[PDB]
Amino acid sequence: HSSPRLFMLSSTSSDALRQTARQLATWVEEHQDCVAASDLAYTLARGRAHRPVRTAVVAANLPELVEGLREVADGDALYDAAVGHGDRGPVWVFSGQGSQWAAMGTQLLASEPVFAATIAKLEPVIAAESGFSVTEAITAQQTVTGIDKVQPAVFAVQVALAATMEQTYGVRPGAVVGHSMGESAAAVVAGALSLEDAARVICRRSKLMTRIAGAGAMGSVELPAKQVNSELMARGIDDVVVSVVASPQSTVIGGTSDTVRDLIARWEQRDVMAREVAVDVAFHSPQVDPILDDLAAALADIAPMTPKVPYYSATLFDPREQPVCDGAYWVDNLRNTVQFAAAVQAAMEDGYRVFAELSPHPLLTHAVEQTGRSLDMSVAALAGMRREQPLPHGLRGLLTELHRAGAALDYSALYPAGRLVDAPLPAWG
Repeated sequence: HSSPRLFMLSSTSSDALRQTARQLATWVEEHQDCVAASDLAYTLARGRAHRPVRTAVVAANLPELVEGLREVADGDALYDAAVGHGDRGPVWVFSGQGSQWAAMGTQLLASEPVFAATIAKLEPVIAAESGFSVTEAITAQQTVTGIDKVQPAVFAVQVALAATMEQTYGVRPGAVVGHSMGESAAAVVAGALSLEDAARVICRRSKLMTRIAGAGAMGSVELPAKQVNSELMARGIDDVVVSVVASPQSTVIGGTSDTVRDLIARWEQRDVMAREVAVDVAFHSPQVDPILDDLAAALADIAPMTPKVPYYSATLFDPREQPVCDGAYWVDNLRNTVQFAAAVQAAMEDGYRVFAELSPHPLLTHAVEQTGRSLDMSVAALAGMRREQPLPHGLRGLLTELHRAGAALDYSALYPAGRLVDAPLPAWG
């Protein structure tokens, strides 16, 4: 009962939120000997209709909360308004490779039991399929390397993050969007594949890709894909193609190593933001053609299911179409262009405004923001975790940011029981 709690506080403006903080601090200070911290936290979260401008104060005791509330009330912070209306859940974004960092899973294995349980389920599957310990990989002092180790390790973090958010924090996703290998975690979370079949997909596909390691390169350019394709055709280039369409202004090309690096050098000379992407294989190009028949054969036993959650496909030519996640889908997922911008745009057109990337480090937050900006919409693109970020209280911070942003969530998961206290009710203004 003397453990730190999250006290939610909301209003219609930053000034009104400070007035509510001051009014609450005066009340808590006067009634601290009568009110239990658990009851007041329960009342603020489940007994109040959350207003547009939100915040939360963390405190282990009522005098600590009066300090935090008075700190808010005295300050001059600008509290951003929620972009969601609490009607739709968050859209989980599952990015590709490149998010991995050394001992990325250590703090979450200790602080989040559902993260540890999910990693325990995957441990024997990844061991049987890829021949390594995923727990050793995500807790080692050196970052996981080798496509056959990276993909199962990043997928394992992605799925353990989503299970923790739903099981511990009562956050059911409104929709899922995957990018490249991110689609295996998107399929588990959407109910299209079982945890095990999705692990099999990511294990098998990464083992086959080791055969073509070193063949080709990739590059990111801040130009729309129609423009990039026009330039490739104009220059007579057939060895480099558009591999990813990330945003209405961003494109990833892939193909032979020299031509990709030549194009990046040329774009930078025209003051166009261009960067080589660190890759062993040039995916979503003809470089992956040799291993596609073997992949189809490896995934012939994978059992797809009808998605239970809206699944915005970056593989299909219509993201609103619901995937049949069979072996053919995973072959197309590796070979076809990642139509990530089209998938994000479809979700935004359908009303989703809160996006959270469940990955070891954010790779597609800027892409999501760029699509929102193009549609003239106010969206939130959150990061589930960041490289070397302390997580002493697990994912409680991400829950707070989802709440502040206006994502629909089950408040009875974080505040399961308590008493409605006669705490002040600020006027409607």
